[PDB]
Order: sequence, then C-alpha cells, then structure tokens
Amino acid sequence: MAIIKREWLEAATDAHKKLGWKAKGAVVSAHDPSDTGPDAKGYASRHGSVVKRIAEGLLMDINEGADWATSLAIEDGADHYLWDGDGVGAGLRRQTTEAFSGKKITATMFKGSESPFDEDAPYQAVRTIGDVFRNKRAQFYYALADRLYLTYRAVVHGEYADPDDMLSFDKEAIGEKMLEKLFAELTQIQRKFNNNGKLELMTAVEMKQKLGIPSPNLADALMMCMHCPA
Ligand SMILES: [Mg+2]
Ligand SMILES: [Mg+2]
Repeated sequence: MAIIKREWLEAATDAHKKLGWKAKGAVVSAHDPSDTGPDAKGYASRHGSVVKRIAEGLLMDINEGADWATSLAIEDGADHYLWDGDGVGAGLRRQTTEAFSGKKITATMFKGSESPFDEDAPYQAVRTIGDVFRNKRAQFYYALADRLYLTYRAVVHGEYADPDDMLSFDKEAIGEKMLEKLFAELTQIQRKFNNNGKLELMTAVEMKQKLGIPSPNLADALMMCMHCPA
C-alpha cells in the first residue's frame, strides 16, 4: 500500500546532476507544525524541480516553530510559503504574514482534508481530478510520487521526461542525514481503502495507532511544497 518506492528516491538523489539540468522556477517552501503543538516539526524547500532544504524543528512550541519555518523561507528566498492549517496550525496566518511583512512571499494555508485543487479539471497521466483523489493530501502526495517515478524512469531506464515534471534531491545542499530521515518517512506513506473508489492516504493518526509510525512531518512538508499557489 506504500505509494513511494525507495529506489525512486535513490534515483532522484542528484538526478539533476545525473541528467544534466538545473533548477528553474519559483522557490516554494512549506512547513508542517506537527500534530500536537510541541513535537517535531518539518520544513521543506525547492527551487523548481530541485529540493534544496529539508529541516526538522525540535523543542519548539507552535509559535516558535512558525518563526523558525518562516525565517527559513526568508533565508531560502521563497516566493511561496505553505503550512498545514488543518490542525494545530489553523491559527498561524497572522504570525506568518507578520513574518513576511515587506517581502514578496505569499502565504497559503494548506488543508489536506479539502477536496482537490482544480477538481473539475480532467485527470491527466470524462474522469476529473476530483474523481481520482479524495482530497488535497492525496492529490499532492501523488504529485510527489508521480514526479519521483518519472525521475526514476529517466535516471534508471533512460526514458526522457521534462525536468519540470521530475524531482531531484540536491544531496549536498540538503545533507545526507536529513535526506535519509526524509526518505524513511516517505516510504511509510500509505494508501487506504476508500468506499468511493478514490485515492486516499492513511492519516498520521492512523499511521501511529495502526502501525506505530511517528508523524511524518518532513514528508508532509515536502508534499505541501508540490502545490505552487499562483
Ligand atoms: Mg500536519
Ligand atoms: Mg503532518
């Protein structure tokens, strides 16, 4: 039921170097403020299709966490910042917008439980996005999975893909230790049964209680980065 293969992640490591392309596009950053306020938090940032930072935020309350993540977004030259507002982070917009005052950084609250973005559009790669994905959490985790798989096929099978549809991990920028932590979380993200035939993922609470796996905040942070707001 896992949606991402470890082999894809290994292939995607330095894929831009292996295949000879450079990051192009906006810088997108996202923050997972943890489930519960004080536990481990996540941040991820990419420049176009190249992931450049994966960071954990430790021993912080919810407000310290948002200060940390928004400061990283500033350091990373983000054009767009997202954060998970479906839970304990639902009240962070004022602090977030204060942090970005005077800077050209958009702030978007991500709510994974919402219906998918652009849900009446045709599904690509009479069936619409909303017919395929239950919600944004599924939509954007599969956006990630699709990028990774296409990257794997390009790197390992020599099948051309547009870099804009791929995802590379800049290992030197991110650091080996944090990259490994991210990967160990990403391979735990799992599909669950859905009674309307839609793609749906296990929630963090389910992952915890059913399988004993801790909240995948780095994975979630990266997933949210897949949505570029505008
Ligand atoms: Mg969350
Ligand atoms: Mg989370």
